[PDB]
Amino acid sequence: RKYFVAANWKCNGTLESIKSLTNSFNNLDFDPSKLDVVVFPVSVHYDHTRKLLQSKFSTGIQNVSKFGNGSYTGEVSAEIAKDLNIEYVIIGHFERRKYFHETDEDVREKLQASLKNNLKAVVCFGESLEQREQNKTIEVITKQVKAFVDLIDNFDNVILVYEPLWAIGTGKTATPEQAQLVHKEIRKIVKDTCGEKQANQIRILYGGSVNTENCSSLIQQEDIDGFLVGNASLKESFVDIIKSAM
Amino acid sequence: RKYFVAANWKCNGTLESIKSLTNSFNNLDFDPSKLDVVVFPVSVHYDHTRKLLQSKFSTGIQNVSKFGNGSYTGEVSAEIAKDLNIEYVIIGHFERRKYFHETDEDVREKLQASLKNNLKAVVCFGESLEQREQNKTIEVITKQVKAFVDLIDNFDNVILVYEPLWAIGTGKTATPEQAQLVHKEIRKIVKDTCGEKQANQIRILYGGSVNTENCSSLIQQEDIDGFLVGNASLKESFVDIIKSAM
Repeated sequence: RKYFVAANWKCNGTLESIKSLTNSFNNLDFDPSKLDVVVFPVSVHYDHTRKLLQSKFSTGIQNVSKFGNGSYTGEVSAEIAKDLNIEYVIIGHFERRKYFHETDEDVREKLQASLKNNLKAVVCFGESLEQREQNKTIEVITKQVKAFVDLIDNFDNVILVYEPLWAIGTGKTATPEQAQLVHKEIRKIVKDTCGEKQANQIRILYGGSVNTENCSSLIQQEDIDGFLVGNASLKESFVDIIKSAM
Repeated sequence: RKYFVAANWKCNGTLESIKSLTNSFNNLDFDPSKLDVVVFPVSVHYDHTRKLLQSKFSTGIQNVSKFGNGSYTGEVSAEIAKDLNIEYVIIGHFERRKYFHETDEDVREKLQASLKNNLKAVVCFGESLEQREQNKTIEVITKQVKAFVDLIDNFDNVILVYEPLWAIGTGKTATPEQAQLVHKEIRKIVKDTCGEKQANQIRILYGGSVNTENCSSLIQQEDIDGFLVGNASLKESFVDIIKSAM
């Protein structure tokens, strides 16, 4: 399957810092028909970023509404995103589940809205440190995936992201062994509930303190198809992470 | 006085599990001149642990011999510990008094040997459930402390640990009120036998099923200066217990 590398800039950037960063990104020579590279800038930065980035790079937004067009002040609907030809959306990111009270119900409704409007979605899930120490990792992960897996119709348009909460922006990356185990179990869940062909074509990425030093060993794992990169994507060295996947 | 938090790994660990654990511990940003944090790995794990742990963490061993260098197969003398620059030693832990037949006499001789070799010691004592139900708590505790208190010359180098036997690894922690009462009586014993200045500078920790949920309320007590943590110290969440003391 095609490897996938996503840059989640989260809530960072200025018009100038983005110009400098996109410049470095554009210098990397890579074939978009062999590797997917998506950049997710802040909403108000979308037009600026899409313009500066070369067409080989795909772009998207960090969140989308579970509602349609209407009286929902502050939200961006899937219909609006499609009108702008925004290709991807991130759904269920830990930070939205944590600081904001997004639940599995919100995740499934947002995915349904996205697929309905032909948007490609990057869906995140993962267990907290407390759940891991209680050995509930697989139980929690299974519940989270089952909350929306039946909605997936085209397995090339939905990308799964295993995000252990304890590894997000902390510097404590999951070891290749740890991640591989979880990814293998996730694909088995998909295989058994959706089908083997489907399971083998869906990308399952790892997210959580991925950097230029550990990316190579992680992507080498049989069931890790790429990554969702946070803080490391705000640096010019991010290009080396992309290189590890080509 | 400076709070003190001790991680007693007891008889647990593998080279790999220690690498993962020390990694999480190293991520906690804390000032060692404001808080003492000591880790006690198994003897054969000492070098490995000392190397992996950052210098902000102090280390020690779980037991020391009451004899000096010589024909005592299986023992580690205080002289040997000092040669290795091992900073702390635990003395009189319930498990050594119980499974092994260490008595108050052994506790005092081991402390004398430790202080003689400039080692800092964490001395444990506490009453059994049977003694508590007979209302002999203070009587038993007083006898145990009096067995070695005259040997203390530097009150910053000896740390006392009130370990109610019924609270060790059982999950039944002493309530803040219970512990506070006992700690207050212990400090009064020291005050009256050694002096007020001495009594006010010596750390008296509580040990017995301390976890991330109850640590805050315990450390808040006026005479509880920290803890000796067992099972909860084998988990990455141990960092939250350290946080409660900073």
